[PDB]
Amino acid sequence: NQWQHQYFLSYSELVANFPSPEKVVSDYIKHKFSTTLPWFGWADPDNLYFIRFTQSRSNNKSYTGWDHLGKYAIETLTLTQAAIVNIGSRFDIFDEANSTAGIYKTNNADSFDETNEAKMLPSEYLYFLRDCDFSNLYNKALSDYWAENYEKFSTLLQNYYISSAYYLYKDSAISKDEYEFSIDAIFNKKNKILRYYFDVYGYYSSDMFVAMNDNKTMLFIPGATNPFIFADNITDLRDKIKALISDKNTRELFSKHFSLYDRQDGNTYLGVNSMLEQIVSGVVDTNYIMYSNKNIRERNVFESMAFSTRERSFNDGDVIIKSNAEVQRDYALNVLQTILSLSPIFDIVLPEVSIPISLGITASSVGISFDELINGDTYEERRSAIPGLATNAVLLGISFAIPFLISKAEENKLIINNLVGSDENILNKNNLGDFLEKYNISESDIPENGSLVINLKNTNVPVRLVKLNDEEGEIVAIKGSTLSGIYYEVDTETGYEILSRRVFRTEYNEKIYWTRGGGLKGGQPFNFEGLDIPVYFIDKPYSELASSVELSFVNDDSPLLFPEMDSRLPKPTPELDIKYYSSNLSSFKEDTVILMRGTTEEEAWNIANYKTAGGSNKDLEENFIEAGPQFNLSFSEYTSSINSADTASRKHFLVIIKVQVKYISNDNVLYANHWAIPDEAPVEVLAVVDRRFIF
Repeated sequence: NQWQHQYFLSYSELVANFPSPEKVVSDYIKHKFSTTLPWFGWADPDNLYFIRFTQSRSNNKSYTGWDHLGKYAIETLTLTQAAIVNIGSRFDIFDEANSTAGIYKTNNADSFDETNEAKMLPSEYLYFLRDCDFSNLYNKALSDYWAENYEKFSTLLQNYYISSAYYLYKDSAISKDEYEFSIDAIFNKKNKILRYYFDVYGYYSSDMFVAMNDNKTMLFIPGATNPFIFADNITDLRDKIKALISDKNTRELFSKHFSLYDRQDGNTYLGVNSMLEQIVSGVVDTNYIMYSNKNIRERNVFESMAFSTRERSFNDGDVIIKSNAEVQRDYALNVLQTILSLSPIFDIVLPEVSIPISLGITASSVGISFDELINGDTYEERRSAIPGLATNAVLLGISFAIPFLISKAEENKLIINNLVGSDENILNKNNLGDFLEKYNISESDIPENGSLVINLKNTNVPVRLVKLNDEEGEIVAIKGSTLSGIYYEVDTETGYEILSRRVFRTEYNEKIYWTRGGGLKGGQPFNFEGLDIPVYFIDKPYSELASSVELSFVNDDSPLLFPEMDSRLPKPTPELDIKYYSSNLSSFKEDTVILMRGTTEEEAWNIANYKTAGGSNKDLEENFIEAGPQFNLSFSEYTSSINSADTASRKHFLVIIKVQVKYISNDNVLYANHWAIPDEAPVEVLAVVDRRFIF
């Protein structure tokens, strides 16, 4: 079979290539020690230790003028760790820190003095840290990672759904009605099924979703023992949920499916965790579950689950870099919570292959847990060996967990790349004849301007045969992606999507066209030209542009909004002006503000066509209150940040809007330059840019 093996390989390649904050900060410090500050180039920030003491003693021979005893040492961190935990907070005056702290070439020493000192003043290091923005650094890392692996993640998620459903049906854990419901619920061709984001009091889950019809209701929740939970209707589901999160441990595990921001309470409105405690307590009606019921506009639910998980990684990362004081040990793992939840429930089997359960990643009813990796005594040896953990909990995930999981993932991927291959596609110059003879088909059976479906003998996996219009009628086998108009060639023996080799489906004048080279401009479904948008164009990356500066090659990013925003585009309303117009709302209730947002293809089309913030047809309401949360009212969130806009629009679409202030709501203090707006609210769609870069 081995289809399993290709799945695990991709899963491993995802975790292996994920940005570890420790590694990113280390490299950046070496970059600035190589260029901006060459006199420190000798310094390895992962084997030099910033140490803070209570006891101080004069020394005419040291670099600080002081020596210290280890017995009286309060904190012990690597230069990388120190930069991550905003060590500058520990000192009101920098030049004073040299009296109580120092940089040393070891962590274990009775006496910390000139013989183990390092020729760097804490003050120098702190003044260096002030000039650095590690949050922006990790953001650029996450943007590059997603640019490279977004489709890998989406496709893997789709195949995880399929495989878990099939395995459960074979074990007799779900009905065929339930299996049919689950599979049909992806694209919803017959529209016989309703799909909603899973929300709680207007706080939306990153990876969960709900699909229900008058017949049955299902909730998909990744990483649980049973990914899909069925119920006769919405209310039996609500009661099942309340019973499951009746456990404090299980309740926190379920909350791990929400952004760190949404999980914490706000100034005026509450957060997720507290709301769930009150639900089990009974204060909450229990109808507050699925309270917003935001409709899912995209065709494949995994496209939506992917972008939300993507935006959550960005935000969880922003928090983890900014605020890490007095936090839980699992904090930093949230970026990977969703990805690691894709461990296959089916067995795999291979030699010396580390499996999440052998790595402290156990399965539960509401997702995955790390308690064995964090507090389990199995790894307490490794954990105790690492410094800084005793006083900064977050490091458990940064300095121990993330690198451990990534290293074991690399081991796995190297093993499997030896064992298994990636490409077994149709060349047409050979194997085409043998293949068709296997499947009793012929060119006449493959319709021109059409597609032909097959089930593979090995796995019984669907496959699409087509003739290419650009490559001289060459025949290829492909499969649907999570993206509209995008198919991937497949391994003829297993049916696994080959993400490198892609094909584009286009419709025009009742004629279908397939292309390997690039999409055809003017696709009938999502054709924006016909709409009234004033500014619509395809963004061109640095390779198309003739600047030919350093890294001229890059084809995933554009200078559209950075450093200088494009002239063809409207400038965004500054954040302070928006906070003013909202606080003194009486005067500017009807005044307008310009916002940016990174959205999908279908979201931007629904916005420009229906002229609503969230792509909704429904009439808004009467009285136009827009004063906080309201039953069965859904919101989409925009931004004033050029940075966040560029980051969220890369490899996707940008949407700019004019909106009246009477609708925007900003509930949370930390999430700056961002605003929530009802979906049914009206807007003036000013611009739309395609940053898919498909030449």
